[PDB]
Amino acid sequence: EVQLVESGGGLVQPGGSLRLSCVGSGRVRTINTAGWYRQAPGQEPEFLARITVGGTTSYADSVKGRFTISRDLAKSTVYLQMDYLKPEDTAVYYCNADFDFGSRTAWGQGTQVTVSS
Ligand SMILES: CCOP(=S)(OCC)Oc1cnc2ccccc2n1
Repeated sequence: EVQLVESGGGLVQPGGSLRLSCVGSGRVRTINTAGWYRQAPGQEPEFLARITVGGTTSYADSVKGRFTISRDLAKSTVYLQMDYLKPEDTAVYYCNADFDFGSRTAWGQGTQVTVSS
């Protein structure tokens, strides 16, 4: 059993920046990969980034050069550094973790990011 808790969203102006946290608890030593997803109003959830235990990162075209995913194994936390923020980045951001040799998956509760004014 792995649980994920998110924090760090909020309201920011276009051009601002935010860091989102994804704190994992439970059998975190079985986690294989972690990823960040977002769900815009009225849209399917969308893959954003992915990171392995070793630190290899993968990104979608929509956030390449603007968002950064990292992980701190000492704290069981995965971060999403959201920079160069556009109004189109307004969404609920979700983190996930694949564990037990990628057989199971856990999701965070989501955190709202609003880019306005
Ligand atoms: C949401 C938290 O994700 P992370 S930092 O994994 C990102 C891939 O979880 C952890 C934490 N400790 C670990 C120790 C050994 C092996 C894997 C671990 N994964």
